[PDB]
Amino acid sequence: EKGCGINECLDSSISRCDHNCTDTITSFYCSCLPGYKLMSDKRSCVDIDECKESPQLCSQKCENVVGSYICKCAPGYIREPDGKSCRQNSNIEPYLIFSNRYYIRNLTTDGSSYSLILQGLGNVVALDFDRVEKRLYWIDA
Amino acid sequence: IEFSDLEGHHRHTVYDGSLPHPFALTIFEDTVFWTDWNTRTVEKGNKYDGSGRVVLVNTTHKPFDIHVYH
Amino acid sequence: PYRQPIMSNPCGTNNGGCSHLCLIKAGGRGFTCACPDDFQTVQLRDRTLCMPMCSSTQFLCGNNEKCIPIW
Amino acid sequence: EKQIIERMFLNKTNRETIINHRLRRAESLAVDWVSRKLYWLDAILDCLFVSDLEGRHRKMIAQHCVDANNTFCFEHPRGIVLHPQRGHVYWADWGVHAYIGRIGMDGTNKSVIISTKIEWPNAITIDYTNDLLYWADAHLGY
Amino acid sequence: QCANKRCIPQSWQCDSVNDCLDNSDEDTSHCASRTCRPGQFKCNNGRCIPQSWKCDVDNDCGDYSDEPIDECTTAAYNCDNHTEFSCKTNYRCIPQWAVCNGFDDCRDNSDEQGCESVPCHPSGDFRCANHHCIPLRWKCDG
Amino acid sequence: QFTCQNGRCIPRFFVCDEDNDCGDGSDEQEHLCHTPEPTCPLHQFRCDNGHCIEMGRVCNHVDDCSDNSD
Ligand SMILES: *[C@@H]1O[C@H](CO)[C@@H](O[C@@H]2O[C@H](CO)[C@@H](O[C@@H]3O[C@H](CO[C@H]4O[C@H](CO)[C@@H](O)[C@H](O)[C@@H]4O)[C@@H](O)[C@H](O[C@H]4O[C@H](CO)[C@@H](O)[C@H](O)[C@@H]4O)[C@@H]3O)[C@H](O)[C@H]2NC(C)=O)[C@H](O)[C@H]1NC(C)=O
Ligand SMILES: *[C@@H]1O[C@H](CO)[C@@H](O[C@@H]2O[C@H](CO)[C@@H](O[C@@H]3O[C@H](CO)[C@@H](O)[C@H](O)[C@@H]3O)[C@H](O)[C@H]2NC(C)=O)[C@H](O)[C@H]1NC(C)=O
Ligand SMILES: *[C@@H]1O[C@H](CO)[C@@H](O[C@@H]2O[C@H](CO)[C@@H](O[C@@H]3O[C@H](CO)[C@@H](O)[C@H](O)[C@@H]3O)[C@H](O)[C@H]2NC(C)=O)[C@H](O)[C@H]1NC(C)=O
Ligand SMILES: *[C@@H]1O[C@H](CO)[C@@H](O[C@@H]2O[C@H](CO)[C@@H](O)[C@H](O)[C@H]2NC(C)=O)[C@H](O)[C@H]1NC(C)=O
Ligand SMILES: *[C@@H]1O[C@H](CO)[C@@H](O[C@@H]2O[C@H](CO)[C@@H](O)[C@H](O)[C@H]2NC(C)=O)[C@H](O)[C@H]1NC(C)=O
Ligand SMILES: *[C@@H]1O[C@H](CO)[C@@H](O)[C@H](O)[C@H]1NC(C)=O
Ligand SMILES: *[C@@H]1O[C@H](CO)[C@@H](O)[C@H](O)[C@H]1NC(C)=O
Ligand SMILES: *[C@H]1O[C@H](CO)[C@H](O)[C@H](O)[C@H]1NC(C)=O
Ligand SMILES: [Ca+2]
Ligand SMILES: [Ca+2]
Ligand SMILES: [Ca+2]
Ligand SMILES: [Ca+2]
Ligand SMILES: [Ca+2]
Ligand SMILES: [Ca+2]
Ligand SMILES: [Ca+2]
Ligand SMILES: [Ca+2]
Ligand SMILES: [Ca+2]
Ligand SMILES: [Ca+2]
Repeated sequence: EKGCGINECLDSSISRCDHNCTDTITSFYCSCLPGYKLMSDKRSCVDIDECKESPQLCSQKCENVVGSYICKCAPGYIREPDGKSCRQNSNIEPYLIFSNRYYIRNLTTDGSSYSLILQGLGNVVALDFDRVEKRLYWIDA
Repeated sequence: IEFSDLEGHHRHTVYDGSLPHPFALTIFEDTVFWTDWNTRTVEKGNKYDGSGRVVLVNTTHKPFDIHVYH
Repeated sequence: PYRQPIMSNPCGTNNGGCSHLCLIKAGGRGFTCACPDDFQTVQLRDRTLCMPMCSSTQFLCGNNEKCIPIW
Repeated sequence: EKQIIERMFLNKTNRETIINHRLRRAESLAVDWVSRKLYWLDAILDCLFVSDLEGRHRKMIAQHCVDANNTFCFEHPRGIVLHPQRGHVYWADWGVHAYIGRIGMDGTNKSVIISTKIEWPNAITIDYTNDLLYWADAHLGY
Repeated sequence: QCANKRCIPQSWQCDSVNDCLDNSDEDTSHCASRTCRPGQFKCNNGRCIPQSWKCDVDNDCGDYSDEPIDECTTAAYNCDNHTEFSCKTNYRCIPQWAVCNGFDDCRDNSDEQGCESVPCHPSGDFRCANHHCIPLRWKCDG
Repeated sequence: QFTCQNGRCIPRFFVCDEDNDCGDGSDEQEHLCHTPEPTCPLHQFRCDNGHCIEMGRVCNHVDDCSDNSD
């Protein structure tokens, strides 16, 4: 039965919510604008680093802003009109090189194409490529 | 499948206990491709939340290592 | 013994005078006469009259208790 | 397996058959302990019968259908019980139009009692203290 | 009972087949005037059928007298809710337990589709390899 | 085409259109024709036709609750 007139946000040094405030039956509580965190003092707001805290908000390299974030794209990718998705630009389409027992296989990234690079190896447990010399390396365990 | 900053901070989980046995994985654009020993499969999904999971192939032998050549 | 509660039989000691089936009337407050499966139920002013009517291939007992098949 | 109704004291003595004729498929019976009668049902003749306890003086006391529409008919009659306090016979049926019928103990005043949410009413009984009817359904499982 | 005093099952009466050897059961005069016993629908052909066979989809009377489409297509012949299963193409309503029983009940295999999804009873059922449910009393019965 | 209980194929423009198109009334049955209103169930107030406004808006001289229902 204390402060039952609700109103408790309606002053400066008392309550001292630095963004916005709402009052219960008895008393105030503080609130922030979108993209700000209520800090542990319960009075005050801070910018989250949305790039570090939630990287899934950008398809690629992210840039922090006080109160928001902006999604950039790495060199060689174009930013889609949706403002989030980055798309690879070079007409060279990718494919998956993966190794099995007895085989090294060249699979297209949608499952439509599935071919054979090499066969009759012992046991290929590791594999990697070289862009500069168009080479391929592997371990026959 | 988990990812984190290069210093091992701010870990986030893509798949949470849904994977039998990953052994190798690679990411291109927004997609992650991994090799599963137990199902003997290569399969892919979104690299941030794991939505749109698709089995690309039923290998007869274990697929060990995988790379995206680009 | 409680799974068949004890109560006063309306046909008690007389079958209500009916020579045949003394049945309990609906509501369980009175009785009612009847006749077997092959008798004709005929009502007089104060007494029911059931008499045999069994087929040619049925045999009627000397004291008219019932009818049985000829075989 | 023998199409008979027997009787025997509870000390295993004096076993005796009381009915052996014109009994096609007797589905269930109950004993009127009050006026001393045996009531039974049969699935082929689709009827409700009555006898003296010793087997003499058989009669049929319900046939054809229940209700004024012929909506509910003897088709596969099954469990039977008596409420001789009020002179009623209750019986279940699990035909297409499965239901629970009721009639006076002398064949008047037949009625349906349960006609909804009932598919396979095998069992029926009365709690004689509460005067509550009970049944079970083998399909809906209640 | 027939003319020549041999009596036959009531279902065979006016069944288009001479049974009483005197053609009394297929006499047009009797097959017209006679009334079907309580609970059975009567065809114009004179045949008697259980009332459950009206709107059966399948022909019963031979003249399609048992399938008035206009009547069968209204609300008056809906399925018994939460006790019966409705077909997907035809207007037949089948008993629910006939779903997934190894027989074409709905006449369009609707009752036997998607049988791998229906869950068997948690206590009193045995699950077959073809995803059917049987009473547990039938396992190892021979 | 929504399949009526009696086997009629009716376009989805007619489901719960307050008209018996199927001939049996299956299309307009209450299973689809309930459409429950906003219950406003937890941690707020409720005024008129389901305005789930916060409790501070109770009788606060601000006519936001339909036609000032509070
Ligand atoms: C499969 O793919 C491989 C690799 O892509 C091909 O191998 C390449 O073949 C080309 C020729 O078609 C080679 O080119 C030649 O390389 C010589 C050596 O270069 C080495 O040294 C230089 C300098 O340090 C490095 O930059 C280079 O990476 C090498 O390490 C050059 O001397 C040759 O130049 C001579 O000929 C040309 C004309 O062809 C003249 O213009 C020059 O003046 C000079 O006379 C030449 O460029 C290349 O080296 C091979 N790859 C590599 C990286 O080694 C296979 O041919 C291909 N197989 C098939 C059948 O398609
Ligand atoms: C949460 O906090 C913000 C910031 O305090 C509140 O924003 C306020 O919004 C009003 C209306 O949009 C602003 O007034 C308007 O300002 C513009 C000039 O920017 C003027 O042209 C308009 O005529 C109008 O006056 C107000 O300035 C702004 N607050 C401040 C102090 O900047 C917001 O309303 C709060 N939300 C809640 C739910 O409390
Ligand atoms: C069904 O099983 C029950 C329980 O096993 C049987 O009850 C038993 O009935 C006999 C006969 O009345 C009892 O024996 C008698 O006991 C009395 C009292 O002690 C005694 O005076 C008699 O001389 C005789 O010994 C027995 O004790 C009793 N047991 C129990 C636990 O109730 C019942 O008879 C069985 N019914 C049938 C139809 O088989
Ligand atoms: C017994 O039959 C009569 C018809 O002779 C039924 O009365 C009709 O019932 C339907 C709904 O079931 C109504 O749409 C009709 O308008 C009724 N017609 C008349 C003339 O009243 C009656 O409902 C049936 N009884 C039971 C208990 O089902
Ligand atoms: C005959 O059956 C009818 C029901 O079909 C009985 O009527 C009910 O009787 C009880 C008890 O008297 C009343 O509480 C109900 O309100 C009655 N319902 C209806 C719909 O009638 C009637 O009692 C029976 N008659 C006899 C002789 O017992
Ligand atoms: C993989 O194998 C399963 C059977 O185990 C088969 O149903 C499926 O179609 C296969 N995958 C592809 C891409 O066809
Ligand atoms: C009909 O069945 C549904 C379940 O399918 C049930 O919720 C409902 O209460 C039943 N009653 C009617 C006639 O709507
Ligand atoms: C048919 O109905 C009539 C009444 O119109 C008679 O009750 C007749 O006995 C019924 N038919 C049979 C087979 O009994
Ligand atoms: Ca920020
Ligand atoms: Ca029968
Ligand atoms: Ca039924
Ligand atoms: Ca069952
Ligand atoms: Ca015939
Ligand atoms: Ca039919
Ligand atoms: Ca079936
Ligand atoms: Ca078996
Ligand atoms: Ca409609
Ligand atoms: Ca208000």
